Amino acid sequence: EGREDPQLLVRVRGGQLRGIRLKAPGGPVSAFLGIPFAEPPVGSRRFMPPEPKRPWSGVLDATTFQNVCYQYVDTLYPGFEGTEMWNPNRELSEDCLYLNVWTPYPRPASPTPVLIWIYGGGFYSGAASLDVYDGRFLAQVEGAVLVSMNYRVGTFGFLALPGSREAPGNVGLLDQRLALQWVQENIAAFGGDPMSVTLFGESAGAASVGMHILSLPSRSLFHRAVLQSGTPNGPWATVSAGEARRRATLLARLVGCNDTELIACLRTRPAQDLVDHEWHVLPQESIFRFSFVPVVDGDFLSDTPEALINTGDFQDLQVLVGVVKDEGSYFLVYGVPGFSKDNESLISRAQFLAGVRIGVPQASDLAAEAVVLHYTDWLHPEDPTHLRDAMSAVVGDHNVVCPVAQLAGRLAAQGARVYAYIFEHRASTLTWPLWMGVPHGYEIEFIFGLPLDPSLNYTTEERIFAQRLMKYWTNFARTGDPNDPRDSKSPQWPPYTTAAQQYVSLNLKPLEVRRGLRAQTCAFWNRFLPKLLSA
Repeated sequence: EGREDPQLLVRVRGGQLRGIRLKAPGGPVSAFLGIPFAEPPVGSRRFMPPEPKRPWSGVLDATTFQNVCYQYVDTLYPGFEGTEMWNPNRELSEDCLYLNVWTPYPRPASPTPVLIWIYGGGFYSGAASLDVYDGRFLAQVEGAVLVSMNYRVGTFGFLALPGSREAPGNVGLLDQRLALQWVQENIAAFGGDPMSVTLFGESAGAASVGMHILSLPSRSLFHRAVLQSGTPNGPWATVSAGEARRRATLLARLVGCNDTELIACLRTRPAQDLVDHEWHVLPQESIFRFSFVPVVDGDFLSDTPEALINTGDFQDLQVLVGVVKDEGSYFLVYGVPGFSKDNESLISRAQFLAGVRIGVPQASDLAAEAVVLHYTDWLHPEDPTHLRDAMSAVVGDHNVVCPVAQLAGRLAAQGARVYAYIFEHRASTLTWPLWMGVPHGYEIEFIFGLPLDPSLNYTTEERIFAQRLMKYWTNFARTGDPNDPRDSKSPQWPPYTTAAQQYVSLNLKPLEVRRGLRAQTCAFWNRFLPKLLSA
């Protein structure tokens, strides 16, 4: 050193880092990008739990985002912003275990509450370097320390031969835990308070957060949690050991392959060969199902998430959970016949019946009959607009809204302080059609405060709204309470309770309190539907 910025040189347990001074709209922030937290999970290390990064010599350059974990790249709508924003924005590589830190400039003297972001992407995609996960605004406006990590997705992160030494499963979840441990040891070097760590994530990110709650060794690593449109419970976020074993063995066959000899062969295959056959191992034609997800191993997860939340002690737990207005709409264009971004997707009754089989791929004929019965409007059973919207509701309720209601109730009844929301504002900038409403993942840009960037063409009300949400989230991280103790007449956000079931709406209007999270409909999915599976 000698001639460089004093605020950009930090030491962590593994060596020295040089960061970068970035511009946020209201002033500068410090960013430390692509910090390695694990040994590169390559060669013989593929499918294995991550090993902590061995110390380095000299000053590591941390001024750019690192590799994105090897993954499927989406091709459904070539050129289209609505899909491309989720695509990898850095080189794909198995050498991808790096994390990022944003702090105020200059760094705070008094220790500051830490927010850790875990991205979604169905456990097959995602990256902490996407524009919608830009930590600069929360760092600058709210004085937060913000951390995000890459974790292995797809086969690399989740292929499992349960029981074996060489592919135990859930290793993507372990990548996340390693980063949480890295925050505990090192975040005070950046002015962060390791005793005030909040996890937040959206859709497999949310489900990820939920699994850290349910897994004891992760519980000591954080204090509060946010789950946006995602739960560890529900139909897509985990598979049984048997089901994981089956998908893993099948995928091996597809690429040319005693567990040891199997995995050893898999390790000789190029990454791209595994991505190429990833989608061919699902049991049924489906949407909102992903090939390689967390497995119930009797380790990371001691029992099913359903079981762990029924019988769990959550006395010391503060949790914020919610959903977007249209949870189901996004995935309909990925393989329900009739749906497209390019038209209004008015469908027939036949397409709806077919849609229900694809969207609830585990239903018997009788259970699918029940779904269809409940979601048909019997005044207008053949109306294309209702059928289109009902198909969206079926997917959203089954996969997100009802799992979230189930989780909120079981947490509240067992000690937890729970706050609940529904996000209802469709961004002025959205590129998806109007019929998709507010699709999942389109709250994220507001929480991270992108509208504060004048170059992005958000409206002024959207700028004020973004600030409102950043406040809710950072208040919650600080205190376990989204409300401001100061401002006391602007309507309060009540905790969600089994008794009253209150949650708030999030839009341009001030907070409105509501009761019952799709209560009638969720009784159908969460209480009745399991009984119908036992016939």
